[PDB]
Amino acid sequence: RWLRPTPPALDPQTEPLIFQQLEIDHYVGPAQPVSVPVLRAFGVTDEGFSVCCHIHGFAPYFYTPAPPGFGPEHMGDLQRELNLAISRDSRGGRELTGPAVLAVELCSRESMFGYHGHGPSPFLRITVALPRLVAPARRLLEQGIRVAGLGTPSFAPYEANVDFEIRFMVDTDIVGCNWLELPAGKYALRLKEKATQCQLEADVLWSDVVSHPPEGPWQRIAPLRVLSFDIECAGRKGIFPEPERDPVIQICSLGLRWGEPEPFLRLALTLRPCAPILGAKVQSYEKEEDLLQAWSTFIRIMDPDVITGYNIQNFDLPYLISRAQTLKVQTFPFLGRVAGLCSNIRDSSFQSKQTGRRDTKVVSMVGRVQMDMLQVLLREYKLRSYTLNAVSFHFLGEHSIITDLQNGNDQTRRRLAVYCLKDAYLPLRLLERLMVLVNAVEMARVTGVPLSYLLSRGQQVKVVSQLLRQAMHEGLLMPVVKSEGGEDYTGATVIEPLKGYYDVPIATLDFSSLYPSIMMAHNLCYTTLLRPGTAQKLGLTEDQFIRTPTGDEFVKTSVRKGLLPQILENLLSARKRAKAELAKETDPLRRQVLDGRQLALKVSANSVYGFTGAQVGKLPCLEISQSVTGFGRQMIEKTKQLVESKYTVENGYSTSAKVVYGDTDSVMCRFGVSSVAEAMALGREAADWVSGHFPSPIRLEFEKVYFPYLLISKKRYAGLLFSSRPDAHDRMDCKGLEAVRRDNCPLVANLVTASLRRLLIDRDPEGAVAHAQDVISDLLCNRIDISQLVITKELTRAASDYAGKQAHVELAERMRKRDPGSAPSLGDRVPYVIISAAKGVAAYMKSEDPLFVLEHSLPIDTQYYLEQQLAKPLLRIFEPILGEGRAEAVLLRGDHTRCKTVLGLLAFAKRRNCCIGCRTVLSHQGAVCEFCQPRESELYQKEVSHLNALEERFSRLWTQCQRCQGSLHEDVICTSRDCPIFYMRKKVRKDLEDQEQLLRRFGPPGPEAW
Amino acid sequence: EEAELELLRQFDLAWQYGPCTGITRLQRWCRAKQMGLEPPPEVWQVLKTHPGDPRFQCSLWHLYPL
DNA sequence: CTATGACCATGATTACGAATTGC
DNA sequence: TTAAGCAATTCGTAATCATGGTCATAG
Ligand SMILES: Cc1cn([C@H]2C[C@H](O)[C@@H](COP(=O)(O)OP(=O)(O)OP(=O)(O)O)O2)c(=O)[nH]c1=O
Ligand code: SF4
Ligand SMILES: [Zn+2]
Repeated sequence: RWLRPTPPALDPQTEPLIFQQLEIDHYVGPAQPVSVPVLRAFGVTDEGFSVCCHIHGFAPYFYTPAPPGFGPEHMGDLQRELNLAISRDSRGGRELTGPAVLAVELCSRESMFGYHGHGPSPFLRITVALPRLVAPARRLLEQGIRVAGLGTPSFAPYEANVDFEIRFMVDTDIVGCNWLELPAGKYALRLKEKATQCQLEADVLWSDVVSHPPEGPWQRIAPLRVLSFDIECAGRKGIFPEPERDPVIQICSLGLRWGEPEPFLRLALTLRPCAPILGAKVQSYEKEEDLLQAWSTFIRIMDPDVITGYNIQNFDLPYLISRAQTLKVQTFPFLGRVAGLCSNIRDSSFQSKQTGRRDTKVVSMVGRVQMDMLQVLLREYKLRSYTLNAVSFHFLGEHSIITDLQNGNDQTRRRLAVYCLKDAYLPLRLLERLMVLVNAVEMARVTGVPLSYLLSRGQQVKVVSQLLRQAMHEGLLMPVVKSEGGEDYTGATVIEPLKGYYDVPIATLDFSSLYPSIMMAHNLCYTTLLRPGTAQKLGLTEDQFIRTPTGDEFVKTSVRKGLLPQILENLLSARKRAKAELAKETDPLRRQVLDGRQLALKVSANSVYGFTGAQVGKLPCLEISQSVTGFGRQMIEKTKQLVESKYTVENGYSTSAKVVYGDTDSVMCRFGVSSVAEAMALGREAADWVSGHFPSPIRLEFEKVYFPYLLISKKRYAGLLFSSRPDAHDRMDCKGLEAVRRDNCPLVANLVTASLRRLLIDRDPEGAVAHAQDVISDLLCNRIDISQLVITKELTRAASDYAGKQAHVELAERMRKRDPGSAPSLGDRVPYVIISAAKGVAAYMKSEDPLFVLEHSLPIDTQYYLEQQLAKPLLRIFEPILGEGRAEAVLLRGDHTRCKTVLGLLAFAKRRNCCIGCRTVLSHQGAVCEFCQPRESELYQKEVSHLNALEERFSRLWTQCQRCQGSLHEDVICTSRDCPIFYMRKKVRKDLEDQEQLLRRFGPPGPEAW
Repeated sequence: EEAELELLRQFDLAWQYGPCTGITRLQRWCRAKQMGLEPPPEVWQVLKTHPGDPRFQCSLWHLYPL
């Protein structure tokens, strides 16, 4: 629809180009100037034109040591290494490499690993023509033949085999989303006859570019173009949609320029004639071929930078591609920027111990960038459900019906289009509100990796990139060590608690950035690790090296500076600047998203240390890891000895303090005073006192005062939070307990939060007992919503769940009769509830889908929920304040309240009536019993105040759907399984149905036909 | 039949007769006739040549827990 | 017909393996 | 070709042991 502005008057012999790049690309090419791999770079100007840039003359290489013989110091054998062996038996050694310009170069460099000296050594630099020839050469120089005139006897290892685009960016100092400049007279626009579809197309040599480091005025962001879209399909009853039978009926698109607070384009393309919508364009077609063609032409002409959505990768784009393949439309799958290239669906998997394992499809688009917001949420955030409704409530606050809204009239289709446009608008709001893209651009500028790697890769490519960028400045080469496999080492210490309930303030002192500052201030690195022999026979121990608790020796900083101290120092300053910016916000959600930014930079700095100990990885050095955790243990026991030893009764102070807890970075010391001001004063004195026994940047700091405190086990405690004194209290802290885990029911987590509220804030155990009694009583009397009963568990890799029978695996692998095409896959979460049956050996035989127990009305196992979900967390919490008469107190508060329960042959009910007073079954329909007839006015009085309260609950719920829907004049259709509103509006109809019929036992209060 | 099942499905979604997914089909036909909006005399003449069948004398979504 | 012995199961308790969170 | 780390609390699930109850046989 709307086009980019027109590039007026660029003349290359006088004017430069200044543009900001988004994507890079590799390309094997003809039309050479009179190398074959030429590079592509796509970007945008400071105004809004689209620029493609072709870069020429770059070829991959690596290094290898020159062996000590008469060969690789003699030029005849250098060019003979270039020369091929013409023998017949060298077909395995000069064919797959063959005649390639590997070349011969002599340079003086060093290896990374260890500390041998300040002296370098000769290495050979071996270029290669193509990037897809470094793999057979590696298969032909190490295990292949290297008998060539006795120049290089096998073997010499390969060093610095890295990726092509990463080697380009390490070479020329270009980072992700960078400002690039072509100077005047260096670039030729009309040398390249147009093979792509951008406006400006330059054709430059790889030594002409100028990279501007992002800082000062070069810290801006260009006006990018962002698209979001959503589709609709018309299915059958029960049957989930399938790309060979179910047509695509509506596509809806939103588009904006980045930096402007509203969109500028709003389009909706439908398949029958429709009705107009104010604010958007509407076009209609009588066939699906025209609809797919129209969308492909719009996406070529608008030419967006970024494409977003929600589950567009695994549902939307391959559905469109398969549907275009079935209907024989040849011109659809050309969505990219290159004019002669069609797109294809390709599977990929990712797995780690940090995010688990996920299997995704990818679809190829060259030039353009994809950001599915579902994958960003699934990677960064740990939530309970990952539906669009659930995250839109958590962050903002909100198939067979559609097939008859489309086979109807055109106002129904207009309603369908407004629904689809709201769906297509929600991920834009989430992208701009959560500060996604600004943090992605800052991550790519601090680490130096492209913008597509932050959605596909892990935390290794970034630390490899930063280490290579720091390695070119002193002249070192990296080695290739690979081992399967070493052993584990010893991790962190935890101090033994003094368990219980405390009501005198405890002050928390901890170290900030512990492991990066250990690695900084004792000069630990790959490049300064001293081997056990190379100290000998030199004897200089003092101020030349140090010794660690695991046992290594490491050189002092008066000889070398390591590489990991400098990378860590850069990351630490970036996080410090993020916190300095965060210290001046007032909005809460903005404060937590800047907390998210600084959390991400601290995770990056700690993953630098975790790179060293990963024995399945790219470069492990477990000696360093052992030295780190040994220093950690030594320093925390130093802290505990010092804190408990100095402030004592004989040293003039009030009370000898005693440490109650410590977990590898923090110390919770109990001081003795019950005044929060005096505890805060002595705690600040203690933190600042103890910090002066270390190198720098090692510092201990005061952080909080808990008052009161509740310690249950290791990694399980709770307390109340004081930041200042006249800032009285902030909130609770629930570390580890049953209120922050997601393996349980909402009922149990709510009861634990409410019990700690009534028990820690108001200090009333009697209201707490009465609360827990009411929860158990309302459980047994069958008046608890089934939202509070839903359990969710993650469906991981299928073989560990083959090894032992679980409940959620049994529910998932059991398909439905309605739909063998929508079922949980690997990596998602399965929700279930437990119904009552008589198979007590197996709780995996009583699990059912919440919607299935909704539509089929199966009962609930209240004894399962009473003794297996609720009871034992309560016995954790309520015991330490009292004795074991407290277990008997809650099991007796159960006992006064356990005696009130409510509930083939079952169909043959005789509708046996019963007396309302004393429950005696009898013949006739009158409500009262003959012995209990006098007290009938009181028995009518009783239960009409129950009908009165059910009437008041019907009306508050069924008009809330009208305000959440938007309209007051049309029907509600919302079966949202993540809304408590749904199925709480279903049971009050039946309560009212039952309670209205019980009062017609009594006669009518008058006539009605008068 | 199979042509009489689309006439009723077309009467059920025309907005000028009312917002009807809680009641029967013949009750909505007589409600519009009282106010006399314009009920057509064909959605009546198939609700008379049938008995109490639940796929003629019921709204489209008379399943569906809404 | 009654008493004693044997078998069988059923229930409860303890010990081990696994999702999530604390660092 | 591709992947930060470990410590665990904690509860569930499975297996083993103990205890009684019921049935059958013998006197
Ligand atoms: C959270 C976390 C901690 N650690 C280690 C490194 C840390 O130095 C040590 C302390 O944990 P943390 O206190 O969580 O982190 P931190 O001390 O480095 O930073 P800050 O005080 O500002 O919050 O625990 C990891 O190795 N990986 C991790 O993911
Ligand atoms: S059931 Fe009602 S309140 Fe709940 S999400 Fe649906 S429309 Fe909104
Ligand atoms: Zn009675």
